[PDB]
Amino acid sequence: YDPNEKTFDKILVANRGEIACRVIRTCKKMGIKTVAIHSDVDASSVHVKMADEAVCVGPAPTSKSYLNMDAIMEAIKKTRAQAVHPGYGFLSENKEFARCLAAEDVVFIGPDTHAIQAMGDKIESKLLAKKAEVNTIPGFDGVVKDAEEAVRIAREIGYPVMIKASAGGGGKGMRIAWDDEETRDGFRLSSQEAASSFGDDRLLIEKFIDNPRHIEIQVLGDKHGNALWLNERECSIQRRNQKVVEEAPSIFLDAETRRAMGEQAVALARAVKYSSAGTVEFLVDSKKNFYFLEMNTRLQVEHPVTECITGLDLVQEMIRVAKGYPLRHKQADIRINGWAVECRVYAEDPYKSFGLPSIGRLSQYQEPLHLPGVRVDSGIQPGSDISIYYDPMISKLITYGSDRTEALKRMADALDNYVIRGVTHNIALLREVIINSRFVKGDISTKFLSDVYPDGFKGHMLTKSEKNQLLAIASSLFVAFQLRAQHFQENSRMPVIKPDIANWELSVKLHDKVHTVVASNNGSVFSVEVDGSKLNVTSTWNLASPLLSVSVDGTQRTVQCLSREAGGNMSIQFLGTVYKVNILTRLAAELNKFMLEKVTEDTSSVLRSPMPGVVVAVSVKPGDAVAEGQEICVIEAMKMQNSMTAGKTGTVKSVHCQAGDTVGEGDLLVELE
Amino acid sequence: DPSDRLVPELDTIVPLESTKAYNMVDIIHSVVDEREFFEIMPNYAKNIIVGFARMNGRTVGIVGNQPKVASGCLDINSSVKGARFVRFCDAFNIPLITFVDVPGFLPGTAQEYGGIIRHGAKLLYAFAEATVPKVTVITRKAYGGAYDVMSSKHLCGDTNYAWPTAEIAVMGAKGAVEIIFKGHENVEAAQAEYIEKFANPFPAAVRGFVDDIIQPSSTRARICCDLDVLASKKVQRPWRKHANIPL
Amino acid sequence: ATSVNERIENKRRTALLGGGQRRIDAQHKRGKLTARERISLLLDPGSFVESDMFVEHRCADFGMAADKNKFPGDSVVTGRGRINGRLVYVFSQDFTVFGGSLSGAHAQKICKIMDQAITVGAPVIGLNDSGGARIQEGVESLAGYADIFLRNVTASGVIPQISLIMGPCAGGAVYSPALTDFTFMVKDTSYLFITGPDVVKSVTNEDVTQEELGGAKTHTTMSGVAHRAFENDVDALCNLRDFFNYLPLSSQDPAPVRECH
Ligand SMILES: CCC(=O)SCCNC(=O)CCNC(=O)[C@H](O)C(C)(C)COP(=O)(O)OP(=O)(O)OC[C@H]1O[C@@H](n2cnc3c(N)ncnc32)[C@H](O)[C@@H]1OP(=O)(O)O
Ligand SMILES: Nc1ncnc2c1ncn2[C@@H]1O[C@H](COP(=O)(O)OP(=O)(O)OP(=O)(O)O)[C@@H](O)[C@H]1O
Ligand SMILES: *C(=O)CCCC[C@@H]1SC[C@@H]2NC(=O)N[C@@H]21
Ligand SMILES: [Mg+2]
Repeated sequence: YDPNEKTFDKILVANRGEIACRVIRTCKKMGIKTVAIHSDVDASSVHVKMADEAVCVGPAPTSKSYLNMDAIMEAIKKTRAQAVHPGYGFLSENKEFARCLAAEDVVFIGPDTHAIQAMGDKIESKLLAKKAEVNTIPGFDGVVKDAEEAVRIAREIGYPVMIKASAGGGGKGMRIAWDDEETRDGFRLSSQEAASSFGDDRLLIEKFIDNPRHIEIQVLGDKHGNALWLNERECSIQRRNQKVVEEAPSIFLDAETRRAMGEQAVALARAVKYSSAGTVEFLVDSKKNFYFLEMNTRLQVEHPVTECITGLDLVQEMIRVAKGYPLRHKQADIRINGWAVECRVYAEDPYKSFGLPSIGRLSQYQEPLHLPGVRVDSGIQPGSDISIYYDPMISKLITYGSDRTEALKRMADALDNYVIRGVTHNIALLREVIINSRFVKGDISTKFLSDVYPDGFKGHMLTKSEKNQLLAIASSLFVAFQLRAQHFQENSRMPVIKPDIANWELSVKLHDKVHTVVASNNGSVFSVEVDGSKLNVTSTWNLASPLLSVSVDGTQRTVQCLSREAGGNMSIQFLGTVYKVNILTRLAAELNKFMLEKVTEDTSSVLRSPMPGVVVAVSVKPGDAVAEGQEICVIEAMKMQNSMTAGKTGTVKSVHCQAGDTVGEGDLLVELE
Repeated sequence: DPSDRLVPELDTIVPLESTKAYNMVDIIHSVVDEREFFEIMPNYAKNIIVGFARMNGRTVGIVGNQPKVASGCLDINSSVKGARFVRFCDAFNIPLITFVDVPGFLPGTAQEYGGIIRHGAKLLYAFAEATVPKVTVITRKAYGGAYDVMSSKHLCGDTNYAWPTAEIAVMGAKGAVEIIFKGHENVEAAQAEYIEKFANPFPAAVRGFVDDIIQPSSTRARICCDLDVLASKKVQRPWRKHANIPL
Repeated sequence: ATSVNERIENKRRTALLGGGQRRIDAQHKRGKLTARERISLLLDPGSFVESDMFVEHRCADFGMAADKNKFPGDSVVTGRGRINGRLVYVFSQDFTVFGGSLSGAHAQKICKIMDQAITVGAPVIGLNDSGGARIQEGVESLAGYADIFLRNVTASGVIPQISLIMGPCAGGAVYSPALTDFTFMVKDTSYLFITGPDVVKSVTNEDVTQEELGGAKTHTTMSGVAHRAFENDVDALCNLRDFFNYLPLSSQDPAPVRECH
């Protein structure tokens, strides 16, 4: 962070969220004035407040604010910014935007327009990589003509065949075909999908790799012909073909394979004359054979994890390269220092297709910045809201250590000590992935969530000891609240006679099961007797702090009391999973047996909206019957589209929803009989 | 729960546009101890909110306007509910905390025929006769006589605060300009001047009608301290057997 | 030689005429009396002592500081008198000055009268004819209304409070009469509503007449806001004197006992 070196004194960040905040932080560390752009909705974001100046560039939708080139241009001209950083997404990989930027006088922190154009389509990239002597996925060069073309191509290149879209992105427009009928139907289906979404109608036929590992190589280049590979990265835990958990070093690769992959990536970058930061992605089978799969001509989302093991500031290097300085590091100066793990905290419900976008306003937000080896990259502050126009990312949590075990333990601790109240998040899935036996061992693949949770994510499955600990903690918290309720101030008119109770006898209902608990309190230590098991719980019993640390039989556990009711209902986040328990006294439990069960009528007869958003397509008319797997309707929200099925077969009595509406969470859509 | 806990989530809870509504229960939950609120009549007259909470461990009564329901306007049922709750809180030495966002009273022939005047007077009486400490915070709007009915400074209020989005005024800009500039035929500049120099809490602040203009994130810390100094409040009133509430 | 003596006479003759002879004629054509005529009818002859005759509004916005916008008394006549020999404090709102709208001076005079009445322990009678709050005043009118409301609530159960609406009362002018003990109305000339028919049409999208919305019949037969309605002003004042003969002067006094035959 040398301030003597001269660089641009005004950089405009043409992005939003955590990437904008990270770029602003790096620029501020370099003594560079920043300029922020935002929409009307994002008027009180973190990046607009932490950056000098701010320009509103349009309304809420991205197509009118962040994809609106003109507004960016008047903002740059008015602010007289010398440089512009696009981040990732939006206009970062837009060649025409780079051309217009370079037209008048503005420098662009990123690759040359020629490099983006080369690595813009998935066909020309393959031929250029083949010309660059880089291992590529076997297949047929050129665009497949029709169905018969695809079916005769499928004969030679294995039995499994992979159908891809030329202009596809974000894990979209891809399908797997096994049989010839599958190939010929998928050709037409993917052509229609590409015409509707990508508007390109060019398809690629390739070989499908079974159980592949997605390995990225980070490359840094300059305008003087120098290229470096900054080790590798493991990005295999994905849902909807989108990464959630990443690792900086690879437990699967050795020194020789890593060196070969880095050399191939550097050769490809030199062939494309890359002069910025980028990533080359590969698919590696079980036999340690790697094949090239796409090149990203921008800053990777999971870049910070490779900064921990290398000690480099990638944004600073990008800015220095854009200025014109050569690289100050050699290939021998790049080395692996420890282990780093990154998790993407999203605003989505992991119990629905491993994540479903959810809206809301953040009432409470607290990061575990004080925990050892913890870094947080977030554009989120308390009071922030999640809209349907942008990506649902809340934060990126990175933990580093001397080895994989330390990094994973720190990740678990940070996930346990991380507070989000106001929206639903995927912290349960993130914490369950990092403690999985297969993940800990290191035997993972791209199809990891699909075979570890064949029926969908269900939460942490408590063992006997874990269940006993959870019951003891819940009972101790209940008794602590009851004891706190008896501490009144002195009245001097009607003195308070505290109830002298020795043992609290409780019935605790968890899942569908009743447990008998006997609790006793001796100062700050609770002796809990759960179904014939004795446990000791020790804590300060601060009933107001969002995080509560307890010691059960010497084991330290951090729990969160999300909600509590006078009727006995409690919601406790424990080991990352939210459990709903019901605690009653023995007399109350005995008297509750006489209470009549109130009538509840769901019977899977009403289908509501699984997420809020805007309805795109509807294919159900009132009176018409449906069956299992029948597509009901499609809603687009936070960059992704979801079409739901029907469930049990029946006759649709009415269809409350209509196309083009704005349906929220828990809104009735289909009253099927 | 520390009495000086900051609440930064309230800094942007009030939308910039006056048409968009927000939930006052969110503010109430953020301000009170441990975010615990015991609501009274939660499903009846939902345009007003009353309940019991705790501040620094001391029981407090909370009355507030709900902009989600009927844009926060006052009517007969909400007036009666708030009036009786305030009377009960005053009768048993329970301090009152008010959150004000009201554009006036609900118009219509049904309200006039039902006696909206009597019930508005009920609520105004209930707030006026209270001798317990009362702390008022204006969030967005306080228009017309409703501003008086919502425990203003002039009803022997103790401490009154206004958020930067507060607007204390006689009425809306359009009605005021149409009743003042009857024939000026220069509404283009009249709107700008009126919204520039009235549509803000400055006219109330310069006259001392509000004690201070505070940041929302410091609301809780501002209230608790006040409750520390107002716990010994004593006032004297003329003797009477009982008064004549407009019941 | 000083012109202070002629200034006093000019100010008195200006205050006695209210808002001008033309506006007095306009009020008379509507079938209503002036505030001073109502006061003279209400009280025993030669018993009215007026206070704050020279008080004027102190607003200096929207051209209200001009000479033509200054009226001594400021749309309200306040004082004390006697009914059948018993002391009473009275204020009458003058509709000829800014439509009877309430300003800082108006509220100050009313508050002074109520404070003196509660100090001595005498009833308060209020003749209400006011278009609401003076918009040019701003928050000062709201503060004055709130002060009047506070004094009404404080004096509730201490001294009797009588309200007689004799004109169109709108906005915040309808809440002070509601806090009083008894409310009387004059037929076909008095109104009581919070919002006018135009706002009702704008919001609720329904057509209603001013008499239908807030007339004396509406508030005396199907609303429960008013207690009695009278034919005209003279009958209203005669019945008001008759009713005032019943009540005691203060809650510290026993029920009145008259000579019986
Ligand atoms: C705190 C609660 C509030 O904010 S109340 C705000 C006032 N609300 C209103 O709706 C306006 C009040 N005026 C009216 O409603 C009508 O004019 C009523 C009362 C029915 C008068 O009926 P009418 O017998 O025909 O007399 P008019 O229309 O000829 O009016 C005569 C003059 O009176 C004036 N006036 C009345 N109220 C105010 C007021 N609040 N502030 C200032 N001026 C007022 C009018 O300007 C009118 O002037 P002009 O002689 O017609 O030129
Ligand atoms: N030939 C293949 N064999 C097996 N899996 C494949 C193949 N091609 C693609 N995939 C799968 O698709 C995923 C996404 O591939 P790819 O990076 O080409 O897509 P994208 O939408 O362009 O990506 P990005 O979001 O990085 O721009 C891979 O991680 C892998 O799981
Ligand atoms: C939209 O407002 C947010 C864009 C989020 C970009 C994410 S991350 C990088 C991937 N590349 C892309 O185009 N979308 C994905
Ligand atoms: Mg990819």
